[PDB]
Amino acid sequence: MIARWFWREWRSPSLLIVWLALSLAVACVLALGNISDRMEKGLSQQSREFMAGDRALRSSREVPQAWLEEAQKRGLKVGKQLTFATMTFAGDTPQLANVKAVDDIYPMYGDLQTNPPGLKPQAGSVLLAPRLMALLNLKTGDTIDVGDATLRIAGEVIQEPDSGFNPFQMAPRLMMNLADVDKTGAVQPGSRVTWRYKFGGNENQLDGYEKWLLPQLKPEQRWYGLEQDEGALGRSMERSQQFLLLSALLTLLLAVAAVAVAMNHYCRSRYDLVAILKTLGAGRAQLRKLIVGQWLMVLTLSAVTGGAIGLLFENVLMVLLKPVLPAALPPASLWPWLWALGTMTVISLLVGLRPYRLLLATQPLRVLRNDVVANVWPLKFYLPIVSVVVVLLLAGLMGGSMLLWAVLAGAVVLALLCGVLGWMLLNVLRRMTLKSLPLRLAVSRLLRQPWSTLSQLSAFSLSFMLLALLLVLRGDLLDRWQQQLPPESPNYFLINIATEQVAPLKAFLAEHQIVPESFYPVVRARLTAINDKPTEGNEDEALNRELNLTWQNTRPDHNPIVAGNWPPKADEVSMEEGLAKRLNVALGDTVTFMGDTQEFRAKVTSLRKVDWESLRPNFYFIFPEGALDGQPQSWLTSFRWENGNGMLTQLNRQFPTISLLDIGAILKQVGQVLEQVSRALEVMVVLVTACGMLLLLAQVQVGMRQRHQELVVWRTLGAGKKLLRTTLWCEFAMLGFVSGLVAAIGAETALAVLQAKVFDFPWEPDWRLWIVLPCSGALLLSLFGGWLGARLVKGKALF
Amino acid sequence: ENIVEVHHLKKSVGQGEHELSILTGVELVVKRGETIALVGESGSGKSTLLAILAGLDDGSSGEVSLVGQPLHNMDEEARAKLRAKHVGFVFQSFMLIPTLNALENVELPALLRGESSAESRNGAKALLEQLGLGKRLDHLPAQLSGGEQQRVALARAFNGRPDVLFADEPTGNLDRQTGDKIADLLFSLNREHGTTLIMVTHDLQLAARCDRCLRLVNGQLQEE
Amino acid sequence: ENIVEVHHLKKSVGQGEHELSILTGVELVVKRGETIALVGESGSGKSTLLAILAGLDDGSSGEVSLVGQPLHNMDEEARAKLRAKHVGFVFQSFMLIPTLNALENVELPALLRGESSAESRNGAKALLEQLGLGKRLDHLPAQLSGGEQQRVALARAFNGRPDVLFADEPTGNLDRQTGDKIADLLFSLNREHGTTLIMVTHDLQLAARCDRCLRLVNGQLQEE
Repeated sequence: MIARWFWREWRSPSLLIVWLALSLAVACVLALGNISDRMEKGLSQQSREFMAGDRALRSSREVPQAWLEEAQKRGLKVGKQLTFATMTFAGDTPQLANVKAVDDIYPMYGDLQTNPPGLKPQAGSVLLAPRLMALLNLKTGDTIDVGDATLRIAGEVIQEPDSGFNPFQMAPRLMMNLADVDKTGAVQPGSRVTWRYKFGGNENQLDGYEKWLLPQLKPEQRWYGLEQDEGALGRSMERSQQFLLLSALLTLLLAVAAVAVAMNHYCRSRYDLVAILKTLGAGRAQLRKLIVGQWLMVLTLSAVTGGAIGLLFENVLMVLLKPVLPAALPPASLWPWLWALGTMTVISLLVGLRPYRLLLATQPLRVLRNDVVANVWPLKFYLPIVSVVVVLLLAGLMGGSMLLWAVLAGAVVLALLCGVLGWMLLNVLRRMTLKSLPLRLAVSRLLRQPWSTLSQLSAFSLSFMLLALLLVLRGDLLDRWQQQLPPESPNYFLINIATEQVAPLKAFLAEHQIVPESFYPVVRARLTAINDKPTEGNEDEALNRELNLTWQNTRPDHNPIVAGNWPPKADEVSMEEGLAKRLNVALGDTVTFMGDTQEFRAKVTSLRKVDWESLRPNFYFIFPEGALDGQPQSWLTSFRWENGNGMLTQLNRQFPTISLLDIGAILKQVGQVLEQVSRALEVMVVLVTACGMLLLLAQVQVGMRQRHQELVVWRTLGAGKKLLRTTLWCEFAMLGFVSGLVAAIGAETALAVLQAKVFDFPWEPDWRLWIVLPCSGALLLSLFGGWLGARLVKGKALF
Repeated sequence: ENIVEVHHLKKSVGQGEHELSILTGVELVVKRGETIALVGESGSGKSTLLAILAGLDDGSSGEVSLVGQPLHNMDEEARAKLRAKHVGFVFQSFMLIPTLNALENVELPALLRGESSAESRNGAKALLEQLGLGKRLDHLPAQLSGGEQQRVALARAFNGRPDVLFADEPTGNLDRQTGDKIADLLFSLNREHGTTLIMVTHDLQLAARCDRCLRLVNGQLQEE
Repeated sequence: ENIVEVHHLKKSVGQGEHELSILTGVELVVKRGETIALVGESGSGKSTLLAILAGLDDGSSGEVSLVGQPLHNMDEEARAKLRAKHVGFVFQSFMLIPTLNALENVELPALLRGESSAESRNGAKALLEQLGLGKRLDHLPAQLSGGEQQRVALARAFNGRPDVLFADEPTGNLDRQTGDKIADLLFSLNREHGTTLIMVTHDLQLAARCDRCLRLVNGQLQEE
């Protein structure tokens, strides 16, 4: 009996859409939370065995061997790492790459993933990232030249236990051992080296060694543990988690709106049904049991199907995101399933308790009077409680994350503004004459149904925000690269030059038709104290890295100076405006730097607005000329070239020590990374636009009765079947069309604000987006309208 | 035993000036086995009086005794259980379950009473065969004819054989031949069941079919 | 001129033994400008042959010709365009488009005729002015009253200057005062318009006001 009831009732369009909307909600939340938990489990197990221990020491210089011997005699395993940046040979094609020196002890925890597996860095052997092999057209078993040596390719680097999560990486990975590091001879003192020493063993010995070595820590050496290794990687992973949580929150909010409207309409339809039940003697207890059982059954069925499709999406995501994700990941836990089930059940309850009580308390008089409705729980009291519980739930999800609250509020306000702008566009379209009867009738129908149309336009506007932002990032970054030829604007960077090498390369610049651009004498030093207050502890990106310093006789070309005076004198330094604002640094302040040789001092005497977002040489501190002679004066410069690469090859052969950086190569690499994350985000956009499609189906389902009787009126009056079908076609096509124009306007405003305030590039209108996006929206909506018209008009039951 | 007793039932709708006192005192005693038909102009509160008769709502004042209980005193739960126990319904739009087959629609009251499925379905199929719907047992209501749907609703009413049967405009959406068939089949099936029935309709001959006909005139009942 | 011609019109519904002939042979001749009322008991299928004369569907048999076009001899689209070109309609609910205001409600059939927007607006506002509704032209149909809604529907019918008007119990939701005032209003407006009328009404005084009255009995037309 009840089985037949459920099976036949499940075919009802409103209940069916409610089930599928909950299925999509649980699917998206399960997939996103599952990916987040896989990330978190990966990072936790890695922090277990990235470290391969508990206490690690990082430095810009090789620490004394006495400390390592003390660790060894303390019954502790010592792991050696040395990160560096150099060049590799694709035959006669140089290419920048990041090398890492590791001893045979590593990996003493976790597992190393190579192609072939079970490889280690031996003498004469190097392991390389697969992307580099794709770029360097080399294969496993070949011999590649690095620095001043040629070592055989042992195998690929699938994933390393000490290889982090840096999607925006500038160089590939070159696993190789310390002995070969000394053998190459390309390693130079004071270069961009970083020694990372891990210590493993039992907790007490590690703590004792840490306490013993604490007084012997230079400012260039940081001691960290399992969770204390949070520099830029921690910020990147937290931002990724926040982004995925944002996407999940948006799509689940859309699902909440969809289920709200659909199931409210469903209960409105079933008012008469439940009234008939009550009249026939259905007690409150029996009716309560029946309705709660039906709700629980649909909840469970939706949960199961959503879990299945969410597993499918998780597999799709893990197949798609291979370039920016570790190849091997920890298995999913059962916690995301609990996340999904709890979220879906709580949203279902908080959206359905009012319809549940309406149905439970529906007046049986509705059998006799089709208008009498049980007036219980008025909105004036229902809305405050649901609003407060929703905001409390969002806080409990987030806590004190002000940034994501602000971004979510901005997104919602943007959706509302898109809705109101679309309504204004509809009104102005009506106010100009329409020769076509279908168009005028459709726009009148859109305007005189305000709440439905505004909600629908907002939903599609948000989905098309996402899709348009995707097309923006991809195509507009391509065009931005085409737009990446502004005046001056150095292209190729040259870092880590010794003083004696300055003259020949300049002659090289003087000989290969190259204009010598700005020549920055740069020293790498870490800020230790501002106004004698130690900066160790603050989570600023600049503090937790080697700050670059330079001195120029004349004022920088790209960098305007706002406050202070130029040039600063001895012990007087110019300060970047942005960092001074973010680090409460004013004129006359005191800054202390731990250099490679000596700790030096400076007084903040001038403020300059350095556009770090502009592709120009950017430095927070500019010292006076001849101020850091005691330090090893490294060098930096830049130049512009656009014809061939043989000059790069010959310059690299002339100077294997110098560090070269191609803006074009790194730009292309970040471009393909953006393309991969773009495929991920288009999967997300497919999901969210499916949710918006559900909202559309529901919002038209609540209008089935009114719309159907409208078509009846038109048929009686004399409107043709073809006329009505074209009316629906043009209606939905133009709704999608105006949604597309709204999305185009939002995207254009985004580009304008990014290119006027952030990137200061001249703005051009991307006609490609304006001709592709709204047309696609119109085509999809017109396909939907055609199906709907076939279901409504083609049927002869109109009379 | 007076199955239905009415004592000065006053009913008013609205507040202040627009408080439409539709009913200003009703006195009616219905003996068991009686055929009473309520008539009057449409919208004159005949539906309201019908609803208050079966205890669907409460009136401004008065005494209603259905099977000798004080309807003004019990809650909605007691009214519902009493309706299931002794009361059947027949509607102009016949309010059939849109998603259940005819056999299910006619066996539904028994399941609400919790009665065993076996004898309930035996009696249900027996009544449906008595209605000559042998080829429509599993048919959904949508693919049924108006007369067929009325027959299904009537069988649902007579499944439990209630003591009282509240019906309003049973022939509202059917022609004269189908209306006559449903009406005289109703009268037939009733006469061996000893069930008092209350019709709310404007048909003169249908009221004349009942042994007693009462007209509702400005809040009062008048014998005709 | 023979505005309406109907010969041996027959209409049937149902299947098998439950198949029923809604119309059992109807003949009818209606000239230009006549006021003809179709009387019949409730649910006698008046809507059925009203729609069949409208060209909304096809009857079982019978040569039916409207203003000289036998609707049974062309597609539905030609029937729809003939409807838009010549006939006007008045139903009981007035089906006033809630997503359109009164002025545009009157204007839209004139647009469907293919006429200019400006002339349609002029006719609509003029008719509303002579209907006393100039102060509520923008009012959405929800807040219009029953008599006002009737007036809006009548204006929608009469803007296109229809040669014939089919109306069916328009005052079914209205009281006697509104009923007879709108009755005389439409009778006038058509008599100065010179428009033929077909009237479906259970009330007999409307038929008495009409030039001719015809009773529908068992799908058969009888002169009254």
